[PDB]
Amino acid sequence: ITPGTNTSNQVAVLYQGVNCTEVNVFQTR
Amino acid sequence: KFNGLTVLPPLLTDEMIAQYTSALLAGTITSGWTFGAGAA
Ligand SMILES: *[C@@H]1O[C@H](CO)[C@@H](O)[C@H](O)[C@H]1NC(C)=O
Repeated sequence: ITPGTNTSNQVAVLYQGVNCTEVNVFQTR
Repeated sequence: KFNGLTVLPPLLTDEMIAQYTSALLAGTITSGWTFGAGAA
């Protein structure tokens, strides 16, 4: 998940259908 | 199925789809066609 590289160099990462015990950190559905 | 196959969730939950049908219906009952053409 990217703000666009012109906006910022940060990213967030989604592990699709994975529980956070298996991989800020947040459990989405 | 559990060998390469996955199902992704829809972007809008069924609760959010029901908030849209509610808003369309409540606009239609209170304001006729006018909420399609402009402000209700
Ligand atoms: C993830 O793991 C926790 C602890 O084992 C569990 O309570 C939860 O139901 C699991 N699933 C999701 C989707 O969070």
